[PDB]
Amino acid sequence: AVKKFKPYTPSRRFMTVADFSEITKTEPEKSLVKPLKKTGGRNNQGRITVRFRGGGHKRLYRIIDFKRWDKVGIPAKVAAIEYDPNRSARIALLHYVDGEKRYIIAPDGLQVGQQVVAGPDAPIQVGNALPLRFIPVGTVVHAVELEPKKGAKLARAAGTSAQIQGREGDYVILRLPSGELRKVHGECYATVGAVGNADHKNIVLGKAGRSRWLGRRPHVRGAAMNPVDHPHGGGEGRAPRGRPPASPWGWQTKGLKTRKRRKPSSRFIIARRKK
Amino acid sequence: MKRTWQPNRRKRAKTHGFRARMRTPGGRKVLKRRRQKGRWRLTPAVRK
RNA sequence: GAGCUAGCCCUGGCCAGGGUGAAGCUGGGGUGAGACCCAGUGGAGGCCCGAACCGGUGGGGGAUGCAAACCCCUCGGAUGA
RNA sequence: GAAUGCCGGCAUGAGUAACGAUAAAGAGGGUGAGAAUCCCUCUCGCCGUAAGCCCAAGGGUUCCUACGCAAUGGUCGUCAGCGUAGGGUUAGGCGGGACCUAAGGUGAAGCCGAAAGGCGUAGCCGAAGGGCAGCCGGUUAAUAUUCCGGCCCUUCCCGCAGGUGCGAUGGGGGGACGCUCUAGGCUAGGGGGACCGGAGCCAUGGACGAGCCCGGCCAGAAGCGCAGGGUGGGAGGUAGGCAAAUCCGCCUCCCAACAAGCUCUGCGUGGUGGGGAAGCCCGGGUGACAACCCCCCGAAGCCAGGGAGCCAAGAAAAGCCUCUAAGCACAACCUGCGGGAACCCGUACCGCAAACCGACACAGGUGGGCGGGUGCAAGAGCACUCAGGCGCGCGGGAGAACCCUCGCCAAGGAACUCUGCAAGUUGGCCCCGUAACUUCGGGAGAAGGGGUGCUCCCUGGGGUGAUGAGCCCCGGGGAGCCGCAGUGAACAGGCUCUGGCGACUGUUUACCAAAAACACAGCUCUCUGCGAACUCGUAAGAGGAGGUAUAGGGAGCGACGCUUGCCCGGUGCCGGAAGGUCAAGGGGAGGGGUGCAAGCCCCGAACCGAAGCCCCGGUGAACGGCGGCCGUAACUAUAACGGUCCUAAGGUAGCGAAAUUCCUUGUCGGGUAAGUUCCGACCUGCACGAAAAGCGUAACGACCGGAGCGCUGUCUCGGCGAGGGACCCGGUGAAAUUGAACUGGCCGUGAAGAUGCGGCCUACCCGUGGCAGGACGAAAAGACCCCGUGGAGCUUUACUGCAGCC
RNA sequence: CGAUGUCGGCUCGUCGCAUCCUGGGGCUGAAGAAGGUCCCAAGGGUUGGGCUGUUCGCCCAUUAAAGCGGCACGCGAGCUG
RNA sequence: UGGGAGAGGGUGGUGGAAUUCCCGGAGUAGCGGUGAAAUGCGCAGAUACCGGGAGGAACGCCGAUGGCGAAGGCAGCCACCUGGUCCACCCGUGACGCUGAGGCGCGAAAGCGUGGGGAGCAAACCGGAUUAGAUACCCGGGUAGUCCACGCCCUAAACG
RNA sequence: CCGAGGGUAGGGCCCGUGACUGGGGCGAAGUCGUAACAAGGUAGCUGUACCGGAAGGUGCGGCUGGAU
Ligand SMILES: [Mg+2]
Ligand SMILES: [Mg+2]
Ligand SMILES: [Mg+2]
Ligand SMILES: [Mg+2]
Ligand SMILES: [Mg+2]
Ligand SMILES: [Mg+2]
Ligand SMILES: [Mg+2]
Ligand SMILES: [Mg+2]
Ligand SMILES: [Mg+2]
Ligand SMILES: [Mg+2]
Ligand SMILES: [Mg+2]
Ligand SMILES: [Mg+2]
Ligand SMILES: [Mg+2]
Ligand SMILES: [Mg+2]
Ligand SMILES: [Mg+2]
Ligand SMILES: [Mg+2]
Ligand SMILES: [Mg+2]
Ligand SMILES: [Mg+2]
Ligand SMILES: [Mg+2]
Ligand SMILES: [Mg+2]
Ligand SMILES: [Mg+2]
Ligand SMILES: [Mg+2]
Ligand SMILES: [Mg+2]
Ligand SMILES: [Mg+2]
Ligand SMILES: [Mg+2]
Ligand SMILES: [Mg+2]
Ligand SMILES: [Mg+2]
Ligand SMILES: [Mg+2]
Ligand SMILES: [Mg+2]
Ligand SMILES: [Mg+2]
Ligand SMILES: [Mg+2]
Ligand SMILES: [Mg+2]
Ligand SMILES: [Mg+2]
Ligand SMILES: [Mg+2]
Ligand SMILES: [Mg+2]
Ligand SMILES: [Mg+2]
Ligand SMILES: [Mg+2]
Ligand SMILES: [Mg+2]
Ligand SMILES: [Mg+2]
Ligand SMILES: [Mg+2]
Ligand SMILES: [Mg+2]
Ligand SMILES: [Mg+2]
Ligand SMILES: [Mg+2]
Ligand SMILES: [Mg+2]
Ligand SMILES: [Mg+2]
Ligand SMILES: [Mg+2]
Ligand SMILES: [Mg+2]
Ligand SMILES: [Mg+2]
Ligand SMILES: [Mg+2]
Ligand SMILES: [Mg+2]
Ligand SMILES: [Mg+2]
Ligand SMILES: [Mg+2]
Ligand SMILES: [Mg+2]
Ligand SMILES: [Mg+2]
Ligand SMILES: [Mg+2]
Ligand SMILES: [Mg+2]
Ligand SMILES: [Mg+2]
Ligand SMILES: [Mg+2]
Ligand SMILES: [Mg+2]
Ligand SMILES: [Mg+2]
Ligand SMILES: [Mg+2]
Ligand SMILES: [Mg+2]
Ligand SMILES: [Mg+2]
Ligand SMILES: [Mg+2]
Ligand SMILES: [Mg+2]
Ligand SMILES: [Mg+2]
Ligand SMILES: [Mg+2]
Ligand SMILES: [Mg+2]
Ligand SMILES: [Mg+2]
Ligand SMILES: [Mg+2]
Ligand SMILES: [Mg+2]
Ligand SMILES: [Mg+2]
Ligand SMILES: [Mg+2]
Ligand SMILES: [Mg+2]
Ligand SMILES: [Mg+2]
Ligand SMILES: [Mg+2]
Ligand SMILES: [Mg+2]
Ligand SMILES: [Mg+2]
Ligand SMILES: [Mg+2]
Ligand SMILES: [Mg+2]
Ligand SMILES: [Mg+2]
Ligand SMILES: [Mg+2]
Ligand SMILES: [Mg+2]
Ligand SMILES: [Mg+2]
Ligand SMILES: [Mg+2]
Ligand SMILES: [Mg+2]
Ligand SMILES: [Mg+2]
Ligand SMILES: [Mg+2]
Ligand SMILES: [Mg+2]
Ligand SMILES: [Mg+2]
Ligand SMILES: [Mg+2]
Ligand SMILES: [Mg+2]
Ligand SMILES: [Mg+2]
Ligand SMILES: [Mg+2]
Ligand SMILES: [Mg+2]
Ligand SMILES: [Mg+2]
Ligand SMILES: [Mg+2]
Ligand SMILES: [Mg+2]
Ligand SMILES: [Mg+2]
Ligand SMILES: [Mg+2]
Ligand SMILES: [Mg+2]
Ligand SMILES: [Mg+2]
Ligand SMILES: [Mg+2]
Ligand SMILES: [Mg+2]
Ligand SMILES: [Mg+2]
Ligand SMILES: [Mg+2]
Ligand SMILES: [Mg+2]
Ligand SMILES: [Mg+2]
Ligand SMILES: [Mg+2]
Ligand SMILES: [Mg+2]
Ligand SMILES: [Mg+2]
Ligand SMILES: [Mg+2]
Ligand SMILES: [Mg+2]
Ligand SMILES: [Mg+2]
Ligand SMILES: [Mg+2]
Ligand SMILES: [Mg+2]
Ligand SMILES: [Mg+2]
Ligand SMILES: [Mg+2]
Ligand SMILES: [Mg+2]
Ligand SMILES: [Mg+2]
Ligand SMILES: [Mg+2]
Ligand SMILES: [Mg+2]
Ligand SMILES: [Mg+2]
Ligand SMILES: [Mg+2]
Ligand SMILES: [Mg+2]
Ligand SMILES: [Mg+2]
Ligand SMILES: [Mg+2]
Ligand SMILES: [Mg+2]
Ligand SMILES: [Mg+2]
Ligand SMILES: [Mg+2]
Ligand SMILES: [Mg+2]
Ligand SMILES: [Mg+2]
Ligand SMILES: [Mg+2]
Ligand SMILES: [Mg+2]
Ligand SMILES: [Mg+2]
Ligand SMILES: [Mg+2]
Ligand SMILES: [Mg+2]
Ligand SMILES: [Mg+2]
Ligand SMILES: [Mg+2]
Ligand SMILES: [Mg+2]
Ligand SMILES: [Mg+2]
Ligand SMILES: [Mg+2]
Ligand SMILES: [Mg+2]
Ligand SMILES: [Mg+2]
Ligand SMILES: [Mg+2]
Ligand SMILES: [Mg+2]
Ligand SMILES: [Mg+2]
Ligand SMILES: [Mg+2]
Ligand SMILES: [Mg+2]
Ligand SMILES: [Mg+2]
Ligand SMILES: [Mg+2]
Ligand SMILES: [Mg+2]
Ligand SMILES: [Mg+2]
Ligand SMILES: [Mg+2]
Ligand SMILES: [Mg+2]
Ligand SMILES: [Mg+2]
Ligand SMILES: [Mg+2]
Ligand SMILES: [Mg+2]
Ligand SMILES: [Mg+2]
Ligand SMILES: [Mg+2]
Ligand SMILES: [Mg+2]
Ligand SMILES: [Mg+2]
Ligand SMILES: [Mg+2]
Ligand SMILES: [Mg+2]
Ligand SMILES: [Mg+2]
Ligand SMILES: [Mg+2]
Ligand SMILES: [Mg+2]
Ligand SMILES: [Mg+2]
Ligand SMILES: [Mg+2]
Ligand SMILES: [Mg+2]
Ligand SMILES: [Mg+2]
Ligand SMILES: [Mg+2]
Ligand SMILES: [Mg+2]
Ligand SMILES: [Mg+2]
Ligand SMILES: [Mg+2]
Ligand SMILES: [Mg+2]
Ligand SMILES: [Mg+2]
Ligand SMILES: [Mg+2]
Ligand SMILES: [Mg+2]
Ligand SMILES: [Mg+2]
Ligand SMILES: [Mg+2]
Ligand SMILES: [Mg+2]
Ligand SMILES: [Mg+2]
Ligand SMILES: [Mg+2]
Ligand SMILES: [Mg+2]
Ligand SMILES: [Mg+2]
Ligand SMILES: [Mg+2]
Ligand SMILES: [Mg+2]
Ligand SMILES: [Mg+2]
Ligand SMILES: [Mg+2]
Ligand SMILES: [Mg+2]
Ligand SMILES: [Mg+2]
Ligand SMILES: [Mg+2]
Ligand SMILES: [Mg+2]
Ligand SMILES: [Mg+2]
Ligand SMILES: [Mg+2]
Ligand SMILES: [Mg+2]
Ligand SMILES: [Mg+2]
Ligand SMILES: [Mg+2]
Ligand SMILES: [Mg+2]
Ligand SMILES: [Mg+2]
Ligand SMILES: [Mg+2]
Ligand SMILES: [Mg+2]
Ligand SMILES: [Mg+2]
Ligand SMILES: [Mg+2]
Ligand SMILES: [Mg+2]
Ligand SMILES: [Mg+2]
Ligand SMILES: [Mg+2]
Ligand SMILES: [Mg+2]
Ligand SMILES: [Mg+2]
Ligand SMILES: [Mg+2]
Ligand SMILES: [Mg+2]
Ligand SMILES: [Mg+2]
Ligand SMILES: [Mg+2]
Ligand SMILES: [Mg+2]
Ligand SMILES: [Mg+2]
Ligand SMILES: [Mg+2]
Ligand SMILES: [Mg+2]
Ligand SMILES: [Mg+2]
Ligand SMILES: [Mg+2]
Ligand SMILES: [Mg+2]
Ligand SMILES: [Mg+2]
Ligand SMILES: [Mg+2]
Ligand SMILES: [Mg+2]
Ligand SMILES: [Mg+2]
Ligand SMILES: [Mg+2]
Ligand SMILES: [Mg+2]
Ligand SMILES: [Mg+2]
Ligand SMILES: [Mg+2]
Ligand SMILES: [Mg+2]
Ligand SMILES: [Mg+2]
Ligand SMILES: [Mg+2]
Ligand SMILES: [Mg+2]
Ligand SMILES: [Mg+2]
Ligand SMILES: [Mg+2]
Ligand SMILES: [Mg+2]
Ligand SMILES: [Mg+2]
Ligand SMILES: [Mg+2]
Ligand SMILES: [Mg+2]
Ligand SMILES: [Mg+2]
Ligand SMILES: [Mg+2]
Ligand SMILES: [Mg+2]
Ligand SMILES: [Mg+2]
Ligand SMILES: [Mg+2]
Ligand SMILES: [Mg+2]
Ligand SMILES: [Mg+2]
Ligand SMILES: [Mg+2]
Ligand SMILES: [Mg+2]
Ligand SMILES: [Mg+2]
Ligand SMILES: [Mg+2]
Ligand SMILES: [Mg+2]
Ligand SMILES: [Mg+2]
Ligand SMILES: [Mg+2]
Ligand SMILES: [Mg+2]
Ligand SMILES: [Mg+2]
Ligand SMILES: [Mg+2]
Ligand SMILES: [Mg+2]
Ligand SMILES: [Mg+2]
Ligand SMILES: [Mg+2]
Ligand SMILES: [Mg+2]
Ligand SMILES: [Mg+2]
Ligand SMILES: [Mg+2]
Ligand SMILES: [Mg+2]
Ligand SMILES: [Mg+2]
Ligand SMILES: [Mg+2]
C-alpha cells in the first residue's frame, strides 16, 4: 500500500512513498555492512561510461547471502525485516541456530519469528531454498541461480518471481520474470515464494529532486543537442528524427535486436520474452 | 573576480614537481630538455 | 594543462529571524462497526517573507574604465535538483 | 623612402585628460635645508555582522630599532610595506611528522600491451575525517598555550610493591556516524542593582542627591555537589565468527530492571595563582589593602555516543577492550608508586588585504571563528554608538555652459514612448475583511479598510523566586495630552481585469540572449536472461552492478484532464530452414606451355558452397504521407446526394487570420473621442491537427502581449536648489592619432561630394571656454557581397576508405 | 569593400516653390455668401491626440491652414535603437 | 428447542471436455467459408490424424413448466466463513407492531481509474461479398473490452 | 454619541441586450435514402459504448410489448 500526500506543495500532489510496513528494524547489522564505493558512472579510466549518474544519498552495502546451499540443513529464525537502499526488495535478517547471521532478500509473506532452512530436504515453504529439481513443478520461486553454485542471479527485484514449468533431464524449465522460457540446471538453488515489496512499481517519484536523491542525473534528449553531439542534434527550430531513431553512438534504437547471435546460451533458451 | 592563478603549494609540487616529471616518459623528456638548455631551475620552485 | 571552468568522487563546513501549519497522535462527536466531521496537539514541504550566502532581471553610470565584465539602484533563489 | 616593415631614439596631441570611491576636515605645538602631506595635542567626520578582533590558505622578512630620501609612493615627504645596517620567530602538552585509514594514487601475487607503457585483490602512501597529554597570568622594541610564574597532565625506559594464565599484525566488541525537529540542566555572552570599591565633579537657571561618572572578576588538581552520557548480572548448552578461545554470536534457565550500581564527561565549588576601572599625573605611576556581591536575560556552544519523527536509510582504519595461538610461564602483562627519558619541522609579520589572486599601494575576487549596547514585533536587518580602527597618498579657490548622483515643483496627470522605460505610489506590525476560478492545497499579503505616539488610573495570565517582594515576558479595560504628521528618523509589496507560451521549484549561451530554450516528475516504443544489453579501452581491465526484467541501456513525448484517426506501395526494424543472386574454398569435364620420356607447370565447364541483397509477410508513441474535377435541392446562393480521374491512403476529434494567414489593417462584435495592437467571433487553414503530440487546464513566471485604477518632471515645459566634476591657481602629467601644412565661403571643375584646381567673394596676428556640420574625422587590411580550382564545422540514398558488427 | 554606419523617431534647422494658409490679381456656368480655375507671391505660419517600429496612411477633436519636396531618402565623433 | 431444502453471499482450493497457440510425428492438395461466392489460409507443407506442452474463459449430462435471494442476480466439484427461510413442539417475552419523507447500504451490462491477465469472442477499424448503392445484414481479419484485485460510475423493457 | 444621505471599495440576485452559435417548433409545393408499423424484407424495443450523410449500425447485457 503506497502512501500518498496532500497537495500542500506542487510536488507532494503526486509524490508517493512506500509504506515501510513490513520493516521491523531500522538499523543494519554492523558486521554485515560495508561501504558502497560510488562511481558516478565512471570506470577505472575515470571516464563516464554510463551517463547521468551520481550525487545520490550515501549508502552502506548490506552483504546478502545469494548462496544458501552454503548452510544446508541448518535452520534459521527470521529475526527482522529491513530496508536495503541498494535494491528494490526488502531484506530479511536471519539468525541461524548456528549463531551465524546473514541477510536474504525478503520473500512475499515472510514473517518475523518464522523459521527457514535450505537443502534438498527442506519443506516446500516460503523462505526455504532448494535445488530446482526438488521443487514441485508449478511452484513460484525466486533468487534463482543460473548455473550451480554460482549464486542467485534471477528474479531478485521487488515483486518478481519465476515459475517452474517442467522438467527435462538434468534441467528444469522456468518462466522468468520477463516471460522468457528457459532451461536452468536442476542443481541450481532457488527460494520458494515471490520477492516481496510488490508495490514498489506503484511509486510515483513526484519531482525532479527525488530522482537526484537516487543518483540519477538529468537525461538530455538527443533532439536537444547539436550534430557534433548526436544523430538527432541540430535543425532549425524543433525537428523530427529525420532518420531512423538512433543512439548517441549511431545504432538504431527502435527494434534493432542486440543479443549476440552465436551465443552458447541460445541452446538453453526455449522461447524469447513476451510483450 | 576570481582569476585563474590560485596558488596552492601541494598542488604545485604534485603537478609540476621533480617526482611527477620523473614518473613519466614525457616528464623525463622535459627534464632532459631543460637540463640541455641549461635552465637554472628544472622544476617550479615551491616552498613545502 | 581541470590551481580558470564543466562533471563526478572522498571528507569537512554553512543557511539571522519571522510566516503557513500536511500526516500522525489525543480527546469529542458519529456508526452495528466504520468512513468521516470538530477541537487540541503536532511540525511536514525542490512551502512563504527576508539577511548571510548563491545569483544577475530591468534601468542608469562606466567605455585610453576603479575594473580586459566594474559601480549604483532594482530584482531571482535562500532546507535544496 | 615607403613593406599597417624590424630595433632604437625622439616628437605631436599638451601643460591637455587624469592623479583610482563625495567617510571631511580645522587649528595649535614640534622636527627639519625644506612641511596641507611626518610626530604630538585639541576639535570635526566615517566604520562598528566592520572599515574591529582571531584562524587557515597564499606571500616570504614585508616584523622591531637606528640611520637615510636618488628612485619606488599617482602630489609632497623630514614619512613608509622604499635604501643601508643591527636585532627579532624559544613547545613532550599548539599544528604536522616518528599513529590510523577515505576518495584517489601506488602496487607483492597476477593479467595485458609492437616499444614507451596499461591494469591489478593484498600491502603501502594519501586528511581540514579518526585518534592523542595545557590552562590562567606576567614579561620583550620585536616571540610567547613555546620564556617565566602558579597549578595540572602524557608517553617511553628502568626499578619496587601488589595482582593476573601472560602472550597477536589473528577472532570479537567498540571506534561508527543521516536529515529535520527537539527536552532537561548548564556555560559563553549580555542587562539591571537603592548593594560593594573608587579619583573626583556640583558648571549656565535647578540638583550635595536613593546624584553624576567608573568598576565590581579570571584560572584552578583531588574531594564533594548538581546535570547528563555509556553498560544489565549469573549459570548451563553450543555444530557459527576460515586455527584456538573462557571472548563474541545463537538457544535455555535464574535474579535484576523508566532503580541502583559501575564508569565517563560537562558545569559548580575547590588548597592556590592571578587580574583589577574612570580620573589626574610623566607605555608607566597612582587610584587600591581596590571591590570583587545580589537579581534578571541566555545560546546555534556544553553534558552528547541525549530524545522523537522521517525516508532519500546516512565512511574506513588505528588507538582502546576482550579472546585466545605459537610461545612463555625465574618471563610476561595489569594496577599503584618512584626516578629517569621525551626527537624532527612550523611559530616573525600581512591575512576581505597597500604584504594573498587580479601587470598597479587596482572601488573586483578570497574559506573558518568572535562580532558588545539601545531602539525599531523578531533578526547577523536598519539607525546611532562601545572596544577597536579609519578620513580612502594631490591640494587651494571659484560658484558658467554641460555631465553625473540627488532634492522640490503651480495646473494637468501617460497627453511621454516601441513600452509608464525611468521615477512616483504602495510599504513594518495589530485588527476587520476578502471574488471568479480551483487539482480543494490554494488563489491570499487577493482586493479594500481601520489602528499605531505619549501621560495617568484599573486590571488579567506566564517565567525566575518560594507560593511573596524584585526582575523579566505576554496581555486587557478606562480617562487624557500634543503636533501638519505617532512603523514621526532608517530598513520594509503599487494594485486589478484579460490573452499567448511553458505545468510547477530548478538549468543555460563565464564576458551582448535567462527565454517560449534545457531539465523535470509522468506517458510510450524499443533493446537487454546476466560473462546482460550498452559504454571506455588495441588488450587486460573497468563502468553497467557486487544490480538481475517492479532491473539496466537507448529514443521520443513532457504535471494533470479529455484524447491520440486513416495509409505498411517506398525507407527502417522484426519474422520467414522455400526459391533467385551470391565470395573464398571444394570440384576437375575440357584445354594449354614444356620435356625423348616418366613428369613438372598453367588455364578451366557442370556441380557443391555463408552472410548480404532480391523475394513473402508484419510493424507508426518506427522514417514518413494524409487529393482533384464535373453535376444535383420549391428564387438566388450553397450542395446532404450522384458521377468521374488519381492515390499507398486522401486530414478524424479538436483547434483555426493562430508564437502558424500571403492577399491583410480579412469581416463582424467588444473596448477607445479615435484601436494596423488586444479580446470575442466567423472559416476559401497562401501554409493547424493529434507523443517533432492535439485541445484544455488550478497554481507558478525578474518570460511576451492588451486594458483600467492609483501615482507621478515620462510629458505639456520647463524652473530652482545640492554635492562630485567641468573652470581658475600650485604640484605631478598620459593617450590613440600624425606625409608635410603657410589647413576660409560660394558656384564650378576635377576618378563623378575640393582648405589645396578655376573664377569670384570674404579674410589683421595669437589664444581660452564651448558645439559637433566637414576634414568622405579615429578605431578594426568589410564580419555583407563576390572572387581563390583557400580553409574549417556540420549533413547525406555524393565518392572512396576505416573502426565496429554479421 | 587597409569601412562612405542604411529604416523610423527626437533634437536642431536651412533651402526650393510645382503655394496648404494668410496678402494681390484675371476668368467664371462670379446675384450675395461660399466656391471653381489660372496668374503673382516663399514674409510669416502650417495644432493636439488614437492605431502601428513605421515613413506613409486611416481615424478622433480642432484649425486661417492642418502644403509638397531638397539638404549622403539633412542630422547616430548629437541622442535613441 | 429440535429439524429441513436450496445455482443465497464471501474466501481459499481443485476437475474434466472443448477452442487457440507452440513442439514432435505422419501425410498431400487443398482447406475454410456462403444462399451462391470472394477476401483469407495453404507445396515456405495448410486442412484432416496421433502424441507432448502452455494458457485463459466458461461449466455438458444432471436441468425441469425446477430451486435460492429484497432487488440486481446466483449453476463443475471440495472446504471454511456467513445471510435469509420453512416446519414441528406450543416452552419463554407480553402489542415489543405496520409503514416510512429524509439518511444509509446494495444495485445487470456498458463505461472509468491503477495494476494484472488475454484462449475464445468482439464495438471501433481493415478487407470480401450482397446490392442501384450497402459507412449495414452475411463472410475473412481485428483493438478496447469481455476475466482478476481494489476504487468509481448508479443506469435499464432495474418488468409481474 | 447616534444620524438622512453622500463617497470609496468589494460581493449577491434579477431584468433587458450581444458578433456569433446550439438545437427546437411550425410551414411545405424540394433533395437523399427508407429507420418503424407485416417476420416492415437484418424481429422489435432497450441502458451503455463506439461509429456513420441521414434516418441509423454494431458490441455487451436486458425485456417480449416477437411473426413462423
Ligand atoms: Mg506494504
Ligand atoms: Mg491522503
Ligand atoms: Mg501524493
Ligand atoms: Mg500529507
Ligand atoms: Mg501541483
Ligand atoms: Mg511512509
Ligand atoms: Mg516494507
Ligand atoms: Mg541509521
Ligand atoms: Mg566495519
Ligand atoms: Mg560494494
Ligand atoms: Mg562500486
Ligand atoms: Mg584506479
Ligand atoms: Mg587514470
Ligand atoms: Mg550511457
Ligand atoms: Mg554518469
Ligand atoms: Mg529495500
Ligand atoms: Mg519501494
Ligand atoms: Mg512511476
Ligand atoms: Mg539513493
Ligand atoms: Mg529517470
Ligand atoms: Mg530529457
Ligand atoms: Mg540547440
Ligand atoms: Mg566535442
Ligand atoms: Mg552525426
Ligand atoms: Mg535531425
Ligand atoms: Mg530539421
Ligand atoms: Mg533543433
Ligand atoms: Mg520548422
Ligand atoms: Mg534548436
Ligand atoms: Mg529542437
Ligand atoms: Mg524545443
Ligand atoms: Mg520523428
Ligand atoms: Mg528534420
Ligand atoms: Mg525524414
Ligand atoms: Mg552494437
Ligand atoms: Mg548460462
Ligand atoms: Mg580556489
Ligand atoms: Mg603566487
Ligand atoms: Mg597546500
Ligand atoms: Mg594543502
Ligand atoms: Mg592540492
Ligand atoms: Mg611531484
Ligand atoms: Mg628563468
Ligand atoms: Mg647556476
Ligand atoms: Mg619542469
Ligand atoms: Mg563529509
Ligand atoms: Mg557535510
Ligand atoms: Mg537557508
Ligand atoms: Mg497550529
Ligand atoms: Mg506521531
Ligand atoms: Mg522554498
Ligand atoms: Mg523554506
Ligand atoms: Mg520562500
Ligand atoms: Mg546588473
Ligand atoms: Mg528601474
Ligand atoms: Mg538616474
Ligand atoms: Mg567593456
Ligand atoms: Mg555592483
Ligand atoms: Mg549595488
Ligand atoms: Mg529586494
Ligand atoms: Mg525569499
Ligand atoms: Mg530561510
Ligand atoms: Mg527551493
Ligand atoms: Mg543536499
Ligand atoms: Mg621606393
Ligand atoms: Mg601608422
Ligand atoms: Mg603604426
Ligand atoms: Mg614600423
Ligand atoms: Mg617597429
Ligand atoms: Mg616638434
Ligand atoms: Mg584640447
Ligand atoms: Mg609635508
Ligand atoms: Mg617638505
Ligand atoms: Mg600625527
Ligand atoms: Mg556613524
Ligand atoms: Mg552593533
Ligand atoms: Mg608575492
Ligand atoms: Mg614581530
Ligand atoms: Mg624591516
Ligand atoms: Mg624618495
Ligand atoms: Mg623625494
Ligand atoms: Mg627628493
Ligand atoms: Mg614616485
Ligand atoms: Mg599609483
Ligand atoms: Mg632628515
Ligand atoms: Mg611604503
Ligand atoms: Mg637592535
Ligand atoms: Mg611546556
Ligand atoms: Mg621514534
Ligand atoms: Mg598516513
Ligand atoms: Mg590528521
Ligand atoms: Mg594535540
Ligand atoms: Mg589544564
Ligand atoms: Mg619578541
Ligand atoms: Mg557504519
Ligand atoms: Mg564521520
Ligand atoms: Mg536536508
Ligand atoms: Mg533547551
Ligand atoms: Mg566558566
Ligand atoms: Mg541584555
Ligand atoms: Mg547655577
Ligand atoms: Mg546544575
Ligand atoms: Mg564453539
Ligand atoms: Mg591595575
Ligand atoms: Mg599599592
Ligand atoms: Mg579599601
Ligand atoms: Mg539555528
Ligand atoms: Mg525508499
Ligand atoms: Mg577500507
Ligand atoms: Mg604451547
Ligand atoms: Mg587483569
Ligand atoms: Mg627521529
Ligand atoms: Mg609565534
Ligand atoms: Mg569584499
Ligand atoms: Mg594573469
Ligand atoms: Mg591608495
Ligand atoms: Mg583592493
Ligand atoms: Mg563580546
Ligand atoms: Mg524597524
Ligand atoms: Mg524589526
Ligand atoms: Mg537588509
Ligand atoms: Mg554604545
Ligand atoms: Mg578624504
Ligand atoms: Mg569657476
Ligand atoms: Mg554618492
Ligand atoms: Mg507638478
Ligand atoms: Mg491618471
Ligand atoms: Mg489622477
Ligand atoms: Mg505596456
Ligand atoms: Mg518603507
Ligand atoms: Mg472577481
Ligand atoms: Mg477552494
Ligand atoms: Mg499548491
Ligand atoms: Mg493589505
Ligand atoms: Mg487575482
Ligand atoms: Mg511625544
Ligand atoms: Mg516625519
Ligand atoms: Mg539606509
Ligand atoms: Mg514586500
Ligand atoms: Mg508601476
Ligand atoms: Mg486577473
Ligand atoms: Mg499553452
Ligand atoms: Mg517554466
Ligand atoms: Mg522554458
Ligand atoms: Mg499542463
Ligand atoms: Mg512539465
Ligand atoms: Mg519547471
Ligand atoms: Mg528554489
Ligand atoms: Mg556569448
Ligand atoms: Mg551572456
Ligand atoms: Mg568570451
Ligand atoms: Mg561569450
Ligand atoms: Mg546584459
Ligand atoms: Mg543570457
Ligand atoms: Mg528567470
Ligand atoms: Mg538551454
Ligand atoms: Mg523543456
Ligand atoms: Mg503525458
Ligand atoms: Mg570503443
Ligand atoms: Mg573486469
Ligand atoms: Mg561491474
Ligand atoms: Mg561491481
Ligand atoms: Mg542493475
Ligand atoms: Mg523538455
Ligand atoms: Mg480539470
Ligand atoms: Mg507505409
Ligand atoms: Mg514498410
Ligand atoms: Mg496492405
Ligand atoms: Mg528515406
Ligand atoms: Mg529480416
Ligand atoms: Mg518444398
Ligand atoms: Mg581433364
Ligand atoms: Mg605443347
Ligand atoms: Mg544465402
Ligand atoms: Mg498506438
Ligand atoms: Mg513516404
Ligand atoms: Mg514520424
Ligand atoms: Mg439548383
Ligand atoms: Mg490540411
Ligand atoms: Mg478517417
Ligand atoms: Mg482564420
Ligand atoms: Mg491557435
Ligand atoms: Mg500556417
Ligand atoms: Mg508569403
Ligand atoms: Mg494576415
Ligand atoms: Mg502581413
Ligand atoms: Mg482594422
Ligand atoms: Mg501593440
Ligand atoms: Mg506587437
Ligand atoms: Mg476567408
Ligand atoms: Mg524530435
Ligand atoms: Mg511544436
Ligand atoms: Mg507526430
Ligand atoms: Mg492551446
Ligand atoms: Mg518561470
Ligand atoms: Mg521568467
Ligand atoms: Mg526633467
Ligand atoms: Mg535644493
Ligand atoms: Mg545645481
Ligand atoms: Mg559641486
Ligand atoms: Mg553644484
Ligand atoms: Mg586666474
Ligand atoms: Mg607649410
Ligand atoms: Mg575631393
Ligand atoms: Mg565641389
Ligand atoms: Mg580656400
Ligand atoms: Mg597652390
Ligand atoms: Mg591648374
Ligand atoms: Mg585655387
Ligand atoms: Mg563669400
Ligand atoms: Mg565636427
Ligand atoms: Mg576638408
Ligand atoms: Mg564628419
Ligand atoms: Mg564623416
Ligand atoms: Mg574597433
Ligand atoms: Mg577585418
Ligand atoms: Mg592581413
Ligand atoms: Mg580586405
Ligand atoms: Mg573582405
Ligand atoms: Mg561574426
Ligand atoms: Mg559583390
Ligand atoms: Mg573546382
Ligand atoms: Mg581557377
Ligand atoms: Mg574540410
Ligand atoms: Mg565599401
Ligand atoms: Mg585605415
Ligand atoms: Mg576605418
Ligand atoms: Mg449664387
Ligand atoms: Mg494672369
Ligand atoms: Mg511664404
Ligand atoms: Mg524663407
Ligand atoms: Mg503612424
Ligand atoms: Mg502603412
Ligand atoms: Mg484602411
Ligand atoms: Mg472652422
Ligand atoms: Mg529629403
Ligand atoms: Mg533614394
Ligand atoms: Mg528609398
Ligand atoms: Mg538619411
Ligand atoms: Mg525623412
Ligand atoms: Mg541620419
Ligand atoms: Mg550611435
Ligand atoms: Mg538613426
Ligand atoms: Mg561620426
Ligand atoms: Mg558628428
Ligand atoms: Mg562623421
Ligand atoms: Mg527609439
Ligand atoms: Mg533591436
Ligand atoms: Mg439445459
Ligand atoms: Mg424457475
Ligand atoms: Mg408458551
Ligand atoms: Mg452497477
Ligand atoms: Mg467494461
Ligand atoms: Mg489477444
Ligand atoms: Mg457509392
Ligand atoms: Mg478504444
Ligand atoms: Mg484503455
Ligand atoms: Mg449629503
Ligand atoms: Mg432495424
Ligand atoms: Mg424497412
Ligand atoms: Mg427490420
Ligand atoms: Mg461522424
Ligand atoms: Mg459522406
Ligand atoms: Mg459498423
Ligand atoms: Mg432483468
